Amino acid sequence: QVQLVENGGGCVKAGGSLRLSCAASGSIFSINRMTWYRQAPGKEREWVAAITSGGSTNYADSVKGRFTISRDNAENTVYLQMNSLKPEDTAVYYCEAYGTYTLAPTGEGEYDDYWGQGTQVMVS
Amino acid sequence: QVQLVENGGACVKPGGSLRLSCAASGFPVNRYSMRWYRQAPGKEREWVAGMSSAGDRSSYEDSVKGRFTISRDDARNTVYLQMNSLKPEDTAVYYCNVNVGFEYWGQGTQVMVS
Amino acid sequence: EELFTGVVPILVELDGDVNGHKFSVRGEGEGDATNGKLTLKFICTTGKLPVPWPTLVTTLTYGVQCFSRYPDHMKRHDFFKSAMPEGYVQERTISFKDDGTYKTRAEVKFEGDTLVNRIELKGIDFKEDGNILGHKLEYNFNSHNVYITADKQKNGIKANFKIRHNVEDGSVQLADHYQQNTPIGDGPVLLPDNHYLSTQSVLSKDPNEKRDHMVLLEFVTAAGI
Repeated sequence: QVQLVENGGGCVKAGGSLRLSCAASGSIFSINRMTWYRQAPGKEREWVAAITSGGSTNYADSVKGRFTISRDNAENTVYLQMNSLKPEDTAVYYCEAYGTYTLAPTGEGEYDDYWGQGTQVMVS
Repeated sequence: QVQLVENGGACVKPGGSLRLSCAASGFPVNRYSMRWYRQAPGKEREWVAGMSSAGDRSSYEDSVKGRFTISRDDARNTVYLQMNSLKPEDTAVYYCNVNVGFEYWGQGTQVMVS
Repeated sequence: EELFTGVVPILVELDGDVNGHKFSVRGEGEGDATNGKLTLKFICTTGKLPVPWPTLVTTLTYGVQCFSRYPDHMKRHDFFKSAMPEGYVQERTISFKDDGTYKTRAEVKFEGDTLVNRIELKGIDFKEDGNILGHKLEYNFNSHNVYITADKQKNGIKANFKIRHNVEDGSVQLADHYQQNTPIGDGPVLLPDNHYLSTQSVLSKDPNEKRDHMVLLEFVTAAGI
């Protein structure tokens, strides 16, 4: 099984910047795409960022110009820098590895979806 | 029918204080008890404070014993929870629960001492 | 699964012995597995129930998890339905938060054209004036989750979860529940992978019956796969 670990739950006021790191453990041959989702207590799930193995980056209309995404396949970890953090996006954050092809040396592998525990981020 | 809205969740340094609030619509607060649950990111939900329907008796847990001051207001139809001096153990978010019928979960507010 | 198509009557029998107090509970009602609905009434045959109803709600209702609404892609994962025709045995160990332990053994099987649950309970290591024995628990049951995982060595399904019981003083008691299943029938078990069942419970009393009503309306939905 693959376990995703989140880190970087700091407190930043208006205009501050903080980095959220999502690290994937275990033996994973490759990751199709890593995405960051924002969840508010009273609002539905909304995607924040998406980065693909081909380097393509996708951002939301409001997210663009404030957040940056960078994932390393060899380091199989994704960092999201929240430059110019705004009070509105005080929601919790989750990371998703849509494609997780884990191949064992014996030749038996799995391809499923795994969820990492959220990272508590808010703005005063 | 029945809905809950929480407020007052703000970033507070250790030793500070904030006043969490939970308003409800769809039922009278005095007729039903209200509880507060603490959930850290990725951890199992736990219980921190509980106020009975009467409101003359309240219960806390050992971790936050002697720090919280749970109060109720019928005119405002809102319950409130104090924090006294914050500690890193209170980094978890807070949810407001009221079991008038079936089971209802409040949206909740985030509280991290940082 | 063809057996559960439509509406199925449900009958439950429980005989518990809590620290020498013997209580028998008989329950009747209906269940619609297609919609994942369960409408039951568990009347205590004895004069009174020496323990709070919510403590035994898990023993009575969650023993009948075959009415859970399993999604189409998860239909194969329903071990209860697969093994229901010949019945199954379900052993629960329930550790309260410093308030003793329940041990229960239940047999679930079809008789005639009705489901039957024969349950034997025994509670030990109880402290008087406690949350359970003190009857401080309010009469209400909250929605919960039950995690389900296979076991080929025992050829059965194992469940784990924590139940939150409300109290009059406002305290919430966490009780650990562990379940082991054994298929009575020799047919293929069709055991599933890991999956979690979400349960919603609303409790009520009928006006007519003077005896304890224990009217229960439950909706259980499987997920996780």
